[PDB]
Amino acid sequence: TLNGGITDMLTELANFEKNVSQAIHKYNAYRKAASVIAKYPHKIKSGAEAKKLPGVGTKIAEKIDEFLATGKLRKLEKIRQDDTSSSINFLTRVSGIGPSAARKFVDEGIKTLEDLRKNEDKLNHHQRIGLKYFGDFEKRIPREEMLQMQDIVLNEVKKVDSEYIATVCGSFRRGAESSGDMDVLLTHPSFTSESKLLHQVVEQLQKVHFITDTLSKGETKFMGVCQLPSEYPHRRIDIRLIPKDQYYCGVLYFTGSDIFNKNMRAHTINKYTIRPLGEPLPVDSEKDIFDYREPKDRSE
DNA sequence: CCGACAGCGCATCAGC
DNA sequence: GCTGATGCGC
DNA sequence: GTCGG
Ligand SMILES: Nc1ncnc2c1ncn2[C@H]1C[C@H](O)[C@@H](COP(=O)(O)OP(=O)(O)OP(=O)(O)O)O1
Ligand SMILES: [Mg+2]
Ligand code: NA
Ligand code: NA
Repeated sequence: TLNGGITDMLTELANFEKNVSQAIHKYNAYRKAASVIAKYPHKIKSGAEAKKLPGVGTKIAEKIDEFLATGKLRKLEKIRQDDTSSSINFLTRVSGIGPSAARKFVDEGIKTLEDLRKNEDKLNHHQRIGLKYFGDFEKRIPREEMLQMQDIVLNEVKKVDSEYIATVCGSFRRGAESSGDMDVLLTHPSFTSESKLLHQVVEQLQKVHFITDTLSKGETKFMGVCQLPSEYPHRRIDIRLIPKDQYYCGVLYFTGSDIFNKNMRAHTINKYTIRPLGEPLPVDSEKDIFDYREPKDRSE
């Protein structure tokens, strides 16, 4: 776009730090810089101009100058042609394979999806599912499909027990036209702070063949795979069982957005409770914590 | 100069 | 067998 | 990598 070349450069640098160098803080640093630049409504003419923005320091300013003068970045060019770094970076696209597993695989010659297929015994359950739905997991989910997925979830949950309260949060609740996955928050009157509710819900969704695979499952959090009945790509779905008195704080947090949660927290609010500067305050709705904006306007 | 940068649920490893 | 650390995703 | 004590 205006600075798409710069933001793509920073994003690519971010991924290298995360996946190859294992520098999570430098990763977030590049992303923060890429984020502020993407929102900047001017054609950047120099690194000095960008350095005025928060999150952009000397090193990135120098990289921008090189980019604006050459149209590329020498360091990135070398990284792209490097077999080891590129293979490590690519393997991290598989769900369940992080920087550690990726580096470990590449060390022993395993560099591609094909290599992963003929090495199945070297992969855990999560990684196998990640390999199986590699393409599907990188697909976006249209809102129309999300609506259909929501129809099934709310219907089956209410069938298990009409006392349940389920809310699909994330970008979908914010009214987005597409979503990366489905985040479902679940609660029940019999479950308050420190009081098999999640299991029965998961089982029912597996019974109607909505949930197809399981990445992780515990007493409060489920991570798995689902698919609409036909063809349809397999989708990532998370289900969290949350106490009733911590439910709406969770709804607020998991609704987002990222910038909104950060802004609302600064102006203590965490995913669980809200406390004065102290003991958790009684919250029975999203409006309550606001009193101490509709999801469609929660971008920042 | 130098520490913070989100924190936690679950799976699986490291070690006793 | 167990506890704690680590990896991972979010 | 950037920010700020
Ligand atoms: N780093 C974070 N800080 C605060 N809240 C976060 C963070 N990461 C995720 N969340 C919360 C806000 C999001 O709405 C909620 C769901 O995470 P996400 O699924 O990443 O939101 P999204 O659903 O808007 O992304 P997408 O549309 O790509 O799935 O989790
Ligand atoms: Mg989401
Ligand atoms: Na700056
Ligand atoms: Na991964």
